Amino acid sequence: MTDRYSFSLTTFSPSGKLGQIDYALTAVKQGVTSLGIKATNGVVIATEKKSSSPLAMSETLSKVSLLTPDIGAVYSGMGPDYRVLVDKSRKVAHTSYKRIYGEYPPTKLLVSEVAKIMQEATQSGGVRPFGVSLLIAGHDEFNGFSLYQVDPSGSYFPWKATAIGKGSVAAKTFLEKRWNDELELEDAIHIALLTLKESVEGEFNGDTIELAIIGDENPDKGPRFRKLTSQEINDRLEAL
Amino acid sequence: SDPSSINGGIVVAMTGKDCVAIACDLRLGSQSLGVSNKFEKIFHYGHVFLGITGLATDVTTLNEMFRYKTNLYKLKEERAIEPETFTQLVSSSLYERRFGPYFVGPVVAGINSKSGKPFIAGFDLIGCIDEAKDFIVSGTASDQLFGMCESLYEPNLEPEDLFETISQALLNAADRDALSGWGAVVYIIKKDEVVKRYLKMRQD
Amino acid sequence: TTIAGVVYKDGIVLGADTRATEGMVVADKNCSKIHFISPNIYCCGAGTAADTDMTTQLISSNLELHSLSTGRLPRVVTANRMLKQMLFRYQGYIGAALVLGGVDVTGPHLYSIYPHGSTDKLPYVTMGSGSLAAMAVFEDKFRPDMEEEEAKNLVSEAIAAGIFNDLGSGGNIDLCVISKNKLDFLRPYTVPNKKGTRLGRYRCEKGTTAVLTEKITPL
Amino acid sequence: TSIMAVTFKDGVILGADSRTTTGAYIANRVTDKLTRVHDKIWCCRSGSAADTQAIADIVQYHLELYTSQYGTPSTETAASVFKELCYENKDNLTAGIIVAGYDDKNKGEVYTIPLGGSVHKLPYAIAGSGSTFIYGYCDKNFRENMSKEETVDFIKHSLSQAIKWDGSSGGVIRMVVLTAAGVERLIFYPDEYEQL
Amino acid sequence: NNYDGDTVTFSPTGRLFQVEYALEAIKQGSVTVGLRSNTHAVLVALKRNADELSSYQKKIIKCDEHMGLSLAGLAPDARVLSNYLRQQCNYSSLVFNRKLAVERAGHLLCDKAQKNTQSYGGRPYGVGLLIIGYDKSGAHLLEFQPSGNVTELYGTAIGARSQGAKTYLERTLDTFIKIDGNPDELIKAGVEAISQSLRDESLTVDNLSIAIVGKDTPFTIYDGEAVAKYI
Amino acid sequence: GSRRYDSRTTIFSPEGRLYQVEYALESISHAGTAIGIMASDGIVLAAERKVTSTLLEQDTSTEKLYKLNDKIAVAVAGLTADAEILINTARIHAQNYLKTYNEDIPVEILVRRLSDIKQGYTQHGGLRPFGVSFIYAGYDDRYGYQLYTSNPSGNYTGWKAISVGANTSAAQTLLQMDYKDDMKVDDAIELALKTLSKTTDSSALTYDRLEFATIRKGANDGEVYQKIFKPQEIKDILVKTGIT
Amino acid sequence: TGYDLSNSVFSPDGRNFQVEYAVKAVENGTTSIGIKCNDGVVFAVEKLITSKLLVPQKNVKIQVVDRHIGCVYSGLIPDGRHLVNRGREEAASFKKLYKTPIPIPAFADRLGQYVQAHTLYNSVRPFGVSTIFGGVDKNGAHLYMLEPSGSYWGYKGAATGKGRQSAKAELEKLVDHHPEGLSAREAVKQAAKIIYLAHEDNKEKDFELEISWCSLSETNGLHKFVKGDLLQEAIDFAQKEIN
Amino acid sequence: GYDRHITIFSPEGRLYQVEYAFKATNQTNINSLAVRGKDCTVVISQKKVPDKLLDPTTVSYIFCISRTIGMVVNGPIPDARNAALRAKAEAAEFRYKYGYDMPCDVLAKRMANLSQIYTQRAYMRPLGVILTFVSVDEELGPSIYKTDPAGYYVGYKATATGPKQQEITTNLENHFKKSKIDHINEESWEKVVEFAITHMIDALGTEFSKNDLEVGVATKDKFFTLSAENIEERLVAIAEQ
Ligand SMILES: *[C@@H](CS(C)(=O)=O)[C@H](Cc1ccc(CN)cc1)NC(=O)CNC(=O)[C@H](CC(C)C)NC(=O)[C@H](Cc1ccccc1)N=[N+]=[N-]
Ligand SMILES: [Cl-]
Ligand SMILES: [Mg+2]
Ligand SMILES: [Mg+2]
Ligand SMILES: [Mg+2]
Ligand SMILES: [Mg+2]
Repeated sequence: MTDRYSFSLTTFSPSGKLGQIDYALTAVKQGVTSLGIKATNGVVIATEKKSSSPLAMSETLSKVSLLTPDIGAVYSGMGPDYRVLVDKSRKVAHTSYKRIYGEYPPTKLLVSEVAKIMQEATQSGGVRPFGVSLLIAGHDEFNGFSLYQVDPSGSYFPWKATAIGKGSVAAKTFLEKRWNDELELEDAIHIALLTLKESVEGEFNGDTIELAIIGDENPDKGPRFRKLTSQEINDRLEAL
Repeated sequence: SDPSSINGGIVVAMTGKDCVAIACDLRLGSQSLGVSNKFEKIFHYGHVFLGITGLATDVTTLNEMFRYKTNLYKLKEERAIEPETFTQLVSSSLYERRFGPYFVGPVVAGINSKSGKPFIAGFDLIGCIDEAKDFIVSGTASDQLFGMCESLYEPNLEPEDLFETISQALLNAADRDALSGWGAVVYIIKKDEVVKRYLKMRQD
Repeated sequence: TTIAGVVYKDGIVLGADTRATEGMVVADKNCSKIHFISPNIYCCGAGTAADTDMTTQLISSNLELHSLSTGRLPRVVTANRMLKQMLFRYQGYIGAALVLGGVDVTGPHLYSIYPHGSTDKLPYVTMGSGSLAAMAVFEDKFRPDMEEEEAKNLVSEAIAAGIFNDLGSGGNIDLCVISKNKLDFLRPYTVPNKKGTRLGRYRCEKGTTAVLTEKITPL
Repeated sequence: TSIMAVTFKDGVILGADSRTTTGAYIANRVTDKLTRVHDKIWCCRSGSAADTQAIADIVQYHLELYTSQYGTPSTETAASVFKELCYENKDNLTAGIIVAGYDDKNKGEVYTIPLGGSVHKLPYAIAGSGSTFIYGYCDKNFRENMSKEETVDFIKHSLSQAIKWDGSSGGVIRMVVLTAAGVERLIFYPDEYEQL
Repeated sequence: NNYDGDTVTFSPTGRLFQVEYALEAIKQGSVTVGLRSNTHAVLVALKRNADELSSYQKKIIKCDEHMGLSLAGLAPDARVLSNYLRQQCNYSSLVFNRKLAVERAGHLLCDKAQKNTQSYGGRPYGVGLLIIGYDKSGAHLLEFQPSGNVTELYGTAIGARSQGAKTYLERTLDTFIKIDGNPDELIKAGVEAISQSLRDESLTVDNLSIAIVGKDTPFTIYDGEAVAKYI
Repeated sequence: GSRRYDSRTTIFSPEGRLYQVEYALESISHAGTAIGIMASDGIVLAAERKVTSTLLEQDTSTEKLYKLNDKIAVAVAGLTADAEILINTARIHAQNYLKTYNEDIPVEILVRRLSDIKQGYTQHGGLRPFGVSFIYAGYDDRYGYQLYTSNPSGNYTGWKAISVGANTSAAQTLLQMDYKDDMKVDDAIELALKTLSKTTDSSALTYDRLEFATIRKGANDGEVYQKIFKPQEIKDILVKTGIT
Repeated sequence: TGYDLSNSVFSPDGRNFQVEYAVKAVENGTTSIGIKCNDGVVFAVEKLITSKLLVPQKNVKIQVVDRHIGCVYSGLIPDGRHLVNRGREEAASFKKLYKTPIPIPAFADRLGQYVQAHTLYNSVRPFGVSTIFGGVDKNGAHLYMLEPSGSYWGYKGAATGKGRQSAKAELEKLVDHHPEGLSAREAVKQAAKIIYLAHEDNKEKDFELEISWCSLSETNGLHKFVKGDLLQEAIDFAQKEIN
Repeated sequence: GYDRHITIFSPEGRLYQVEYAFKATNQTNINSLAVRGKDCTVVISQKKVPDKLLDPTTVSYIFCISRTIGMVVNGPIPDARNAALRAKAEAAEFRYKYGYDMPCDVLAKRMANLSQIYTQRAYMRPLGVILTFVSVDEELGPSIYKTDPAGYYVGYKATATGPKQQEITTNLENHFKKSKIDHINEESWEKVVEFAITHMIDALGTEFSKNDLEVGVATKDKFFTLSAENIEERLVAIAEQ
């Protein structure tokens, strides 16, 4: 055992394309739809719990993850790749930030750190890029509420609202029509549930949808991240 | 031999009503020999002020180190560091040399730009935080300053009342210390103006 | 310092004084010595204060990451292990002397952790320079399976013993009551000494200090 | 500290006082110095509490991992792991450990590991500061193939004396019985043993 | 074919082509013969010159007072392996005050050669060795192949046209094994054996190299006019 | 072994070109155009964002213009993630220099450092180069206002005006036509926007598709000020110059 | 295609062709066997006499590990030696820590994990040997056989090499005709016969029989080579059965 | 086409080596099943001893990882043992560092995160195995967690693995559709094993003797495998009703 792969597995092709990044993006395209919408007093992130079997307990599989008390993440693409990015995002939020400054990182900086990790898989020796795109929603004192997308390349962009994966083209058009700068958090949740219904084939309820918010503090502060319960989603599906 | 009392000198910081004050003497010596009467011990990174007593090479090094760190902090965060955050940064930075420490006695002073709350803090040489509202003292005449501050101080002083309190605390403490004095500086810090005053004191 | 803990019927009561000393001088009269480890676990700290702070913070941080990955509340034994194995590794050079108390899935647990990496699992413990004063109160009056307000009084009484009789200890009494149903962080629980009242005003009048030069810069 | 392990007909019994002192201060008067490294392999600890705790935890780990792979370890194997740690780290340790365990093949076995890190297999073993005072007594009163009640009494009397004379020892006498029948914990309070 | 790019790749019939190509380098090397009795062990080696101005490449290397080898193939690899034997012989003497057993020497050479055949980046050794020695169990002769296969024999030969010498020894087996307490007659049998592998060229004074080890004979090499006696 | 899969990123072609550098430059040619223009009294950085949707949060967005210290900024063309790796390295070099000499790093020294890092990826390590070209806009008290560019090869050069990314050929001709040495910042602002307006592959140049910045000594008491333009300010300067 | 050019590559089947190619080297080797008896194990191997110049009884193939384990293998002989060297390191580190000599199942997995490790990367070649090994431990006798993939199982009898089918058929008869078990001295005789019968697949060249054994009664649970009279008695029994 | 030899993306966004490792999974031709009772978790697996020379006691794909955790493997034995040894090592290290027994799901996630690494790093191949972990967790109760070569993992009410997994899965799905509960409502593990075996017989359409099965049972504070005679008693009870 020598890890002999000390050379890049992502290289520029004659056209200027980085093949593996493009192919990672194709993997993201095949993944289940997830979306994010930013309101004035909160952010919402949502995705479909595409259950691989009905015998599987889909509650045990969390697609929406808490990164810090005020930051949450969702993805489209390869689940195992997402899981290890969440682990590293949680850890880096302590090592390179909380243990130094005594507070959690702001959304943009935690995003930047995740982006860095993904960029390094795009240039380091003997690795493929991550096969996920992340949607990171968060709050911090000086920047307020924010929503970011992070792609396999390591590129990130802040969004008012967006979607990624399967039905993203259609979903983004849907969001463009509905979004305005005066949405309350409940209005954004309502729009998220509408937008997500289009890309979902089968059952559409609190058990098959995962949806979280970055909003008010839930009681040194309380955490702004909150994952909506199966019941809380179903309540809003009656007013749909 | 004792690194914390080769070069000498003192820093004191106080809170007031919508203001903080931090002050230091100007002496640098080699024990008995006075060398410099222009060795200031208070620095600032944005609106956060940091006094440092102790071994002068470490005072200089830590200033340069916190300038470095707060500059990168600002570039990344797109805002100036706050006193509360900086205090934690100082503590971290000191404790990472736990078993080969900087022989210093740092003192943070500033006003939180968002909340407006006056803030001071002190540390031992390995970064334990003294987080006191009233006053923070440091240096070779720290005992002297503790006494002066405890009897002179009272809460919610107006900027120019506070000036007289911190100045007299510094001056009279310094004059009972062989290794402090040779001049003094007092910063009066408010939410959006800072007044720096050099004091007239005995030059022995 | 005087720090103590007891195991009572429903859980744990931790106690601490508030005097932070540099040598013989008192730097802070209201210093917090009861530290957060996790939501169900707290740590009273004595010995070298920086070591106590940073050791509890590091293990609190690592337990937070552990608890995010497992999705369940951390245990006192894992806090105990992580503190213990670190302190042992450093052979006493990290002068952290902790009273660790918390409530698990397995019930309430109380530990004393020493700088060298030994730990005792006990129904009551005391540490710091006021441990003997505090322990006298526990040997006098402790019984197993106390009610909450009784245990609170006993710990408070034990900290008080340290405050008065030990010079290293002083200020206020902080408690932390941990049970399955709640966490009560009582700071301060008691103020056994009034701050001394000063009879004169020694503050100088404006223009008393002699200034050489002045500079004003706006922000 | 006063500790002992004694083999008898049906297996082995470990015994210990409960006092842990910091100089003349009794830091813990109800210490459990009988620690479990496997189902029916236990040890008596003397020396640095930090060191003997750290060792006993590492041993428990090694025997847990041994058991995962190769099934129940022998008492000899447990003693060998203790020894390996104590001997290889003799310069940084102060540990005097008695290892006692029950196999069905071998029955009761007692191994003592003194400061050097040497191993000695014995019918019974005594150790700790309070052991000096009972070499005479234990040598005169020990017999092989005692009954459970005789061995409980032998340990009770012996540690009673060790406690009486040694200021570093005291509190309750804990015992752990290791037989085919299982694991039994016994405790004996001052009011019982002092009047012997 | 596709499976000969490196040593780490088995062919579809379970062959290691790089090892077989290394084996080929030996066949291209000059002939050398080994043989022994109960008292002595002999190496005979036909040295090869580049041209008439050049020297004749040395084939025999001494490993200890009681052991040494003859080489056929890449001479630098023989130097590496002989140096390794010298060290192992030396380590045995220094640490255990013990002359290294010839059988154990073979085992060590085998395992050294093996590591080069299972790992990426390296290459097999491109040389064959005939190790003679006299140890506590009498005279010994070994044949080393860079595959790793070491083999204890009464007599053998390796290199170009070595089959002729090897057949001769196979016939002479019952005669030369009995040449006890007579070094010169054992060398004669070795010189006669190596002669069966000659074509066109014959054994001249600076062509022939002979070595011997035995009961009361340290490993000594004979070159030049020392071997004229046997021509 | 592994050799089979090795692209060999650090080799010459038979013509004496570095394949990966050339292909990285091809990558960069598709990136949004960035322009730097140096005047006598300041520098202008202008850059075109790419793809954009109406839903992109522009005011908190930074893909083109980055701050290295208070005196030096960069405009990016290429992989934004690759740039941010290099940017954080540069930001450290400036502070290491400041800590060592107690003076702000000279612009060229920083530029050489980054450019030397890029070079290293082309000569050793077997890794792909950084798919990034920088325009460096900076000031120091030796040379005053300076523009540089670097590219994946690690080569850097100094400029009076320059473009990188898309349509550089067209952009450089238009700059070469209208640039003059006595020009001022307000004029260079106008030239930069006019050049982008003609070379853009979009239908029209609007505020939401631009990042814009100026480094002026034009401050009170002769001190250098970096101004990263806000979305509303870019919209105002577009109206002022008469493009919208 | 190209899936067989690199070790540790899954073909579209889910196979590692390089390992299967290693098996071909094993199948190419000489016949080796193992027989589990009442209180021990017997190992035997076919040693092809390539030439008259080979010294008889000198080129020993069966290797001892620790003092209680015997190993024999078919295929690339150096690869087998490399594996036994590792086995000796494993058995040594086990005894150093745990005092007791390594149990056979424990030892089997040590070899198993190591051989399997050489199917995890393209920088190493798989082992070109099937290894038959075993001995006596505290739980009695154990016989194992370990393939290039890292696969191993416990066996009543085992056989590998060119004459494995012949041998296997013979081993299966013994298992059927002796459910109560085979004695150690019987197993030595039977081992000799089975190598002699399995020699029909390598019939061109003549061969040399080598046998070893661990038995609780016959060798005190230690690995010993069958030598002299007992070896000749087993050869005579084998020669009688072929005629 | 080297995108099929190592773990890099194909143009479709696929990792062919991961997919081919999944195919290696069925190379044993063994079907496993896992179900949960009230107090227990039962895992059963087919046992096939094709060679008469094999010692049938040593032919096992069920592993005792810790005292509380059992692991059945669907895939070749060398990779199964690779995974077993690591899972044991991880479970022991966990208990040492954190002072309590490694939970079933935490181990599963740990093994899954390791499996993920082999799908991203080129020098390491995936293991050709699916790992089904079982325990009676002290917090979560009866637990079934499964890991595969992709590095995916999830908790199960019940599961099945192997060539005929779909038949077993649907058989189980249909039973839980009737009962409308996440478990086998049964007090004794003995009857939960009887259920597991019965529903495998129905799904596969094959009868079993005592030597055709291999059974693992997790209870509170221990996991254990049943002997041939314990299984025979189980089979007798099934036949008698
Ligand atoms: C009481 C401990 S005691 C005297 O053994 O009973 C308190 C405990 C305590 C816990 C938590 C906090 C707040 N995080 C504070 C105190 N410990 C002390 O009073 C010990 N005091 C300190 O550590 C001083 C804190 C300063 C902020 C006043 N620091 C010192 O005395 C340093 C100690 C030191 C010196 C050299 C090397 C290492 C440490 N002396 N100085 N400069
Ligand atoms: Cl992990
Ligand atoms: Mg003075
Ligand atoms: Mg003076
Ligand atoms: Mg006593
Ligand atoms: Mg891979």
